[PDB]
Amino acid sequence: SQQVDKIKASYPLFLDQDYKDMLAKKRDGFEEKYPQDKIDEVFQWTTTKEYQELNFQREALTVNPAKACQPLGAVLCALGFEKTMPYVHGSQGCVAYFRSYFNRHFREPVSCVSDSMTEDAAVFGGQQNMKDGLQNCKATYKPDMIAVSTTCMAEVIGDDLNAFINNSKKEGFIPDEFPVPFAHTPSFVGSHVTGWDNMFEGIARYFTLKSMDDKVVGSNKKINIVPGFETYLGNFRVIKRMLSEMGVGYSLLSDPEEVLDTPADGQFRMYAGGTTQEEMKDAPNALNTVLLQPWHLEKTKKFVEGTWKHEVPKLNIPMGLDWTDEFLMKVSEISGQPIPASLTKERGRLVDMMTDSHTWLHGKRFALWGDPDFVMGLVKFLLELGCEPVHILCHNGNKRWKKAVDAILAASPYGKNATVYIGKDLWHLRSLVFTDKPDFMIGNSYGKFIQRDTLHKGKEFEVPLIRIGFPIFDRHHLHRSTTLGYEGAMQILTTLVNSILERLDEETRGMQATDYNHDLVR
Amino acid sequence: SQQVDKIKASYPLFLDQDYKDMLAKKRDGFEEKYPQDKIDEVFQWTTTKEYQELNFQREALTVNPAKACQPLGAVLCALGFEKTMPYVHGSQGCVAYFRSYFNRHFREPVSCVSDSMTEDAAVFGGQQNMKDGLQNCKATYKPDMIAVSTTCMAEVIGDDLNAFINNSKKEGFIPDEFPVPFAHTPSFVGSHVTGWDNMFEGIARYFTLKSMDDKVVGSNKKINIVPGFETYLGNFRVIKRMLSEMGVGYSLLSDPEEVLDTPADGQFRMYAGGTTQEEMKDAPNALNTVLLQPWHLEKTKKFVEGTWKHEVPKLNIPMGLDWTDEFLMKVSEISGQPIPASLTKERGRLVDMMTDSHTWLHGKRFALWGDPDFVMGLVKFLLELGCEPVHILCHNGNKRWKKAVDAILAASPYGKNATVYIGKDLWHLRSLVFTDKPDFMIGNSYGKFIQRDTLHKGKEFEVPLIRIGFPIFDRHHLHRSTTLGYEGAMQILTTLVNSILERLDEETRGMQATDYNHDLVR
Amino acid sequence: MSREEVESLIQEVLEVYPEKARKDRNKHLAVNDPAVTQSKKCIISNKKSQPGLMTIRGCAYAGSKGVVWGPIKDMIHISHGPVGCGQYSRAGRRNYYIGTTGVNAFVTMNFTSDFQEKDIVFGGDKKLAKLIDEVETLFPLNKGISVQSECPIGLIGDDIESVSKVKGAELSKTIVPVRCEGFRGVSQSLGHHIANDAVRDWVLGKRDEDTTFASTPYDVAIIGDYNIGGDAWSSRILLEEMGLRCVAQWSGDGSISEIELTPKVKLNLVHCYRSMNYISRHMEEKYGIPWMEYNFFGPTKTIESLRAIAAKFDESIQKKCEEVIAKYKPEWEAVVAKYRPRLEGKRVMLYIGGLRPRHVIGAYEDLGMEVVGTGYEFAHNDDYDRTMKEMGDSTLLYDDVTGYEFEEFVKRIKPDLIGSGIKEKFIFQKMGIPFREMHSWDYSGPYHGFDGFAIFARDMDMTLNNPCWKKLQAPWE
Amino acid sequence: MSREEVESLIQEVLEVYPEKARKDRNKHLAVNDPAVTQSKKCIISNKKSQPGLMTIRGCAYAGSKGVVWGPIKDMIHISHGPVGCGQYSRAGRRNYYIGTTGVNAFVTMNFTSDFQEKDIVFGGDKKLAKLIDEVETLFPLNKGISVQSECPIGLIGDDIESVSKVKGAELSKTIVPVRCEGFRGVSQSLGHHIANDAVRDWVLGKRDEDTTFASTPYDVAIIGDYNIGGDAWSSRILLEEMGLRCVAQWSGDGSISEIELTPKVKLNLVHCYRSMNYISRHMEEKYGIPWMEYNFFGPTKTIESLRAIAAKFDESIQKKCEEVIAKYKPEWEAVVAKYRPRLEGKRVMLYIGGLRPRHVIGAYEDLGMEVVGTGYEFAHNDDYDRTMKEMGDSTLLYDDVTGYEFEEFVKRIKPDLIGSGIKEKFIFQKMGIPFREMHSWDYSGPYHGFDGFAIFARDMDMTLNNPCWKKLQAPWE
Ligand code: ICS
Ligand code: CLF
Ligand code: CLF
Ligand SMILES: [Fe+3]
Ligand SMILES: [Fe+3]
Repeated sequence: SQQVDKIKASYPLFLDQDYKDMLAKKRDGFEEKYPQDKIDEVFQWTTTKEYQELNFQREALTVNPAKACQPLGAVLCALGFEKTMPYVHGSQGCVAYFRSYFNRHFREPVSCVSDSMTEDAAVFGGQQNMKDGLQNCKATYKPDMIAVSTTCMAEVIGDDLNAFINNSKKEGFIPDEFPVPFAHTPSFVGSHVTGWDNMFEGIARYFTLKSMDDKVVGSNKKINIVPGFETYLGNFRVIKRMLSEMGVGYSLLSDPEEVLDTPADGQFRMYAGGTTQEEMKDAPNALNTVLLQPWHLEKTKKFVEGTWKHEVPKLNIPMGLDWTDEFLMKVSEISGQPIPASLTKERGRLVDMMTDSHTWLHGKRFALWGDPDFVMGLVKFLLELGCEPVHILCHNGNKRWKKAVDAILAASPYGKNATVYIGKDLWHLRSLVFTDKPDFMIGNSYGKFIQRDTLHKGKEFEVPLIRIGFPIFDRHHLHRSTTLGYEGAMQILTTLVNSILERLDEETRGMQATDYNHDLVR
Repeated sequence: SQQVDKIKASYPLFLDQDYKDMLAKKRDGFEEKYPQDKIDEVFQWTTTKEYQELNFQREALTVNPAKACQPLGAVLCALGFEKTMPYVHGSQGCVAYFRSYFNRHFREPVSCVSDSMTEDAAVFGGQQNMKDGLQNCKATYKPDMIAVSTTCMAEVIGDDLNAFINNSKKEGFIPDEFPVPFAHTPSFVGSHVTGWDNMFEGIARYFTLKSMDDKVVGSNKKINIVPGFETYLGNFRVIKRMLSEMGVGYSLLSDPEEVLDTPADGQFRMYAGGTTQEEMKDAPNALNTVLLQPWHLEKTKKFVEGTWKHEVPKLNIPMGLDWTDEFLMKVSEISGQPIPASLTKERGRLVDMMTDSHTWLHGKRFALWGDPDFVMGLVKFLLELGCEPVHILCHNGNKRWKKAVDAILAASPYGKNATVYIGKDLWHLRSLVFTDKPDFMIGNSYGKFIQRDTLHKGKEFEVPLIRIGFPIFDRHHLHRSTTLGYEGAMQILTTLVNSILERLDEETRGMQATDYNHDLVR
Repeated sequence: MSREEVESLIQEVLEVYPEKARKDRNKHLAVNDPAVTQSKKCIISNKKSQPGLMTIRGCAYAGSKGVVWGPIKDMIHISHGPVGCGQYSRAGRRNYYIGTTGVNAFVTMNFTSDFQEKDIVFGGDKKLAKLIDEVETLFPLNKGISVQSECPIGLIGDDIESVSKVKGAELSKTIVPVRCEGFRGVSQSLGHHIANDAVRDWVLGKRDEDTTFASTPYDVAIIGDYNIGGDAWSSRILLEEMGLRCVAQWSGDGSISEIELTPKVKLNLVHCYRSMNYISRHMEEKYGIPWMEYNFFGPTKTIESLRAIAAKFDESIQKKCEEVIAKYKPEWEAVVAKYRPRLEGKRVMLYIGGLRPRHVIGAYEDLGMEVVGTGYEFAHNDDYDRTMKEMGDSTLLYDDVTGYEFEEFVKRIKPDLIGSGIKEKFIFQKMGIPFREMHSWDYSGPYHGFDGFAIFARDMDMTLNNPCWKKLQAPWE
Repeated sequence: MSREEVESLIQEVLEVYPEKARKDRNKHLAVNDPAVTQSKKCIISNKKSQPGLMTIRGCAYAGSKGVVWGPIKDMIHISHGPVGCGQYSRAGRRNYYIGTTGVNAFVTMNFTSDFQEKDIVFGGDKKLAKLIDEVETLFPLNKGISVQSECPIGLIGDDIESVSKVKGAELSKTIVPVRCEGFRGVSQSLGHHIANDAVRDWVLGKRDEDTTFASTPYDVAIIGDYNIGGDAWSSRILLEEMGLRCVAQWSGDGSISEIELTPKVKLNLVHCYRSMNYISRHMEEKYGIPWMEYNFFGPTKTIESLRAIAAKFDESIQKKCEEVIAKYKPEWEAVVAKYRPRLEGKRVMLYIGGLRPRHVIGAYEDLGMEVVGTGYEFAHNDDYDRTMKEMGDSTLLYDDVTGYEFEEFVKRIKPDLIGSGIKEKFIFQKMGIPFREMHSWDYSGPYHGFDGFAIFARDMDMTLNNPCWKKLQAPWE
């Protein structure tokens, strides 16, 4: 039953007595459900250390992973170039899933095409698919560039992208001068950040490998900036702003922030902004190339150092205080530009915020997960604040990255209780938060279920989630935030301290029970 | 007892069994407390409509007001001028309270002095106090200007500020050319915003009234901006940024954002930034004067229109889409500068966010309180989002303001259920949230107690608080936010929708009870 | 109206395509004629997409794992292959259920074999057996395992059927291998077919020799309702108020025991014909259970469906049906009185997967709204036979529409509202057209039954009449 | 350190003042000598502030309403005058209590008469009577009303005593008029005196003729502890473990009935001598109740105070005292072992109100910390008599220090830590010096007793050794 003045959605309409009786009748009559005491016993068992020992013995089963596949990152990289269509050679279901994922994270249109390979191509290959798809895509959406990646379907049969695109150009399906860079992005290797690296290396090779004779290093007085896989528009914005404030010439390669932040004014813009082909062709003439996320740009680094002959600096991600300082001084040394007073004042203001909130931050325990560079920057910032990272998880990290993270942890007195896990999923993380309870979790939206599980054990066992990372599906417009530089450090610090204070406020709201500590001033 | 590995603060150490038994023994033995059933009965009675009828009959008793006194606003206005010392003629306890209030809100040093008037001056007057105080303040802190306001003590004894400052200058306590503007700020009249208006009018009069002969309107091709009482640094920043993006010459009068955001770099800066004396002397040469918060700048408007002969536009606070658009078009008309494409894109991006979040925003009910201009801007923005203001409270508002707010509400179909209250405090608001429950409250930190009360009635009766306004004491660095322009509208929209989504997440976290609606994608 | 204008618009839109693509797409766009009963002479459906044209269709894995098998709550469903597919489909579909997640329900969790290069080169059958052992160890209260294949499984030559048989014999558990690889078929439809075949072959006939279930003449099953936003629940209550007994519910909030008890009921009530016609026809042929379609969208269709169902039983059921209709009449009458004045005369354009483009017309007309264009991602020709009679004269019909076509048709027709999925929402929102999600209900619902009609009307009004649609043009432009 | 250097620093700081201000401030700064017993020969205290010099002192209203009367939970305290004073003092002080706010406790609530121009011109006694009627109507479970005066009340000819007498006779309720106007006195200490006089005249003698309260030889009262962060509670438990009975505590978590039962106890335990010496001396003179000071800051002071208290009673109390000390020894020994290595050798400067500058020294020395400078806002000369023997040789002593003086002293001395209030915290934080709030405990605590010592040590370590103090200089500067 519904009252027209106050209509109820699924919650809380299904909490009415008639719906509850219907559900109880259904369960008791036809579901053959386990007794509730058995379910409670099994849940309590899954919260124990013996279950954790069994859980970490897993070798073949993955439960709730924290990574995606390569062509998603390839699509994100392709979206960062001017009037460029991402084109995935393979099956259409992959493109549907990629577009849905990015639509839900960014709340914006995401453009990508497929050549729709089927079992016929599974026998004969997808050459005709590529010819027809390139012709149709160019005719219909009029891109200046088509960036080709692959699905696991096309990877397994071993489709030769170079030969297929060459045959497409030779037989007149697309003009010979039309740019079609390509990259093999096998989804059973690495993760989405690996796909971003592969696609960027393919585009850079396509535009620079054969025309390196007239390239002189430092001729255009610019610094190349490669961001890597990034899902915060504020990060692109802050990098560009900081470089402009120093008066430093720069070229951001794969810049998608315009195409992911188009205005609503009555028209649809399929393309907006992005790195131009002239910038990519002129990139070898820069003074140097800076890689913002170097732990998933190894192929790009190898290409830039070997071919462009750029002495790429050994820089960490500019997250937190020390690494932002190091990035700024390295950029100043490369370009010869002094660091302006505005950035000095911004750094001092961040330090002032740290001094203001150190009392509420000190000693707090965090579990956290995400991508390797983001994770290590977060760990560095948390150590700088006096916080205790305890469970550090990165599903797509490797052993060298783990060694570097351990070196970071050992240098700080606050890293003595920290453990780094590589190749572990979020069911492992659920076991960890149950057996060694932290104060908070930092991660993407998939952590919300873990919180639910903790709340099932008891209110004193709940581990609240702070949403920093990718993807965030249950909050609006968080993708506009910043995690890089002093501004990103300020945003992260504000979020952390205010999460702590809301938790304390919730825990002390009981009248005549705990509200003696419900302070007006905190 | 304390465990050295996990030490407990007041919460939750006082929840131990020994402390609980001690407290129970104390209450049962020596407090003569009412029976718990009597307390529960009285609380339930205070949540009823009969209690509300009794509560709104109050004529002489104020309970939990939502305003401060004039000299606080006078101090805030004085802080916005270059190397200016706020000087309150009166009692020193007032200055101690003002400084503590601003320290807790801004988490920054706040500089103010008093002449420390005592029982002796209660019969003789504070003439010697002013002479000695002006001399000591100038000698010790070396200001370029001393801005004098008053406490209720000196107002009641009828101290003549003009004569006392003139006698101080004549007898050599301070140089005749040293600027000492003054304002009478009786605390039993108006509120802190009235004090801001009075102090600004006093400073402007001091610097411009006697030298108007050589002033020609429009000579410097600038627009004067008067912000009024403002406690968000982002508001000053966004006004300056928007005016600079249009290429519009401007002069912001009383700008304290530099002195309230000093960096932590090893030195203490008593003064930082602010409006210069040259700007204030040249203000009559502007094209026009724009008042950002016109409902507490009536004296300033009268002075600027009568003396400077500036045709001050009739503009609302630039809050939300329509009023930001109107402010931008009025500035464009005054200065002759076209509105740039960057601001058009920012407006479109705000509209895009509104389109994305309208589903979760529609039909939501808000109680809200604050200062008049802030409150009407909030009401306008909430109406633009399809939300329902229901209880609109402004303790320091008047009848003309209420008529204007009612005219705003009548123009929108979402204003049907809204009521405007002037001269009512937060105990009235507590009665209102109990008897006609809204979804959320918007206000300063004093609302937190109301939430506690609602939680005492039952979880289904809790009204969560969203902290927008002044002062915010229980959260860190919220004073850095923005409420003006498209950027402020985006911040407010993000906060509102995410508050709604956290409430929904909390309400659907019960495993096998309500977590059927615990959606990953919202 | 204006059929000639619609055909001219079709020609103008098709003018941009290359010859092959234009010739193919010309067969998938049509101008409706309600008098036409054969769609094969009007429109062509269920064909492969043209490459590089930004289709909306998914794959057979989405049609099997995401649609049919995923809502089964007491089973663990394992994405066999690389990590991407199960991650993108995890909790993306709002099939509601009751259970303790991680203990006895596993709907929102992602189980996968997470293939690496070594698994591709040397196969993944041993990994599959080890993974099944680990699943049995860590999730004891599970009641059956399904193995949903991704593309490499079908491409490398893995024998999941042998592994399923051996491990099912070993553990005495039902293990269902589903060969729902992505490259088979042209859309999710073959996923529906393959999943139904797996249900028939591995689950449906488990209690053929079991006769301990007491049966009543009023036993029905709900087939093809996936409990989106609670939709199936909002239907089931009405059927229980009529006096029927709902034994199973396929497959939203569904348990494997309900599926196994389905062959014991007296009637099948099919909501989604497209995804469950296979299994309903099989049970009619094998067990003799009649099946009938029903539509619980809007008061008119709900009342007609309730009367049609009650006619299949005796007079007591018919009396209860009349009582239910009388009880619910004032509520939907109040909803209509409140919301029809705000929604009368508006024009709607729809593009959904395989059942909803035609099922929702009645609810829209119950609020005075006219549907001027509709289309299907993957539905067959019988779906268009059913659709053509429900739509108006000279309305637009599109099959597997491309993004460019959808955009141009909306630009020419200018509807007041569009109902489509996640990948067209923001496209049409930046155009200034109100948009409602017709797959997930925009995280609202349910929309079925009388209780769902109120939510439907409120959502239509709140999106169509929102002030933000009048603010897209800057006042200085 | 190096007395001649400290005197030179004092002269250099004073060089900037005008002759009158310099001559006045010269009497309020001193170099401590522990051998000196009388402070009148070295330092001058309890005098009016120099105008325009940024004093830290408050007013008598703060000393009466905010310190003494405000913590009383079952009373309603009414700020008579304009709106500002009660708003700035609302919930600014962390006097903890147990109660249902708005029903039977009113500590964090702000009751005021909210004077307007009309009230100033024509008085506010009628408004006061009407407001008392309204209070009685809307808050029935209140147990007494106090009326705290602000500056205009004393400035205009208002007579709150007559209103209080008439309304108390009419309603049979205790109404206490407090003439704590701001301009009286030089600081909050006259507020303490006035509030104590009001307590004596209007509350303390209610049950002089009542003898229904059963008394024991082990009856004590806690006087001058305001339960900051729970401090009084952390003290009370220890006294109950000794076997004593705490009949009242003034005034944190205090009730009016406890105040009226205070004249029935056997001993008064005075924590803050400065704010309660008046009432303790009055009860000694009138009821013959002895009073003694105690210090529960740090294990050493706590143990000495417990033994001194137990010596006032018979042998069973002393046996229980030894039992309590033995029980608590391992815990504070563990705290010392953990935190002393991180805090040994550090130098501390303090500027607090009337009691804490000398009380906290022992706890600091219990962790290996030396206090090199200390000072008072409003304390009297006997407080300095205690402080001078409490502190070390050649340390700095300051009374009613100005902001400029304190900044210059801190620049010259360079302490590792500073403990002061809200108005110096950020000044010294931007300077790069660790700062702890010594009024509110930086929203931490309690710090009294053994359980409070652990919190004290953890807070000292967490602020002194925080990494942010090593990051104030940019690497490029
Ligand atoms: S009452 Fe006094 S200023 Fe003795 S007015 Fe002040 S809660 Fe201080 S040094 Mo705030 S004489 Fe208490 C005090 Fe000491 S408010 Fe507290 S900390 S022990
Ligand atoms: S059509 Fe369908 S969704 Fe596509 S793969 Fe095939 S079953 Fe799956 Fe998962 S991992 Fe990524 S998304 Fe593909 S490319 Fe390899
Ligand atoms: S010394 Fe003390 S705090 Fe000062 S007034 Fe006097 S009692 Fe009060 Fe309240 S209202 Fe404002 S702050 Fe004053 S000026 Fe009139
Ligand atoms: Fe958007
Ligand atoms: Fe600060």
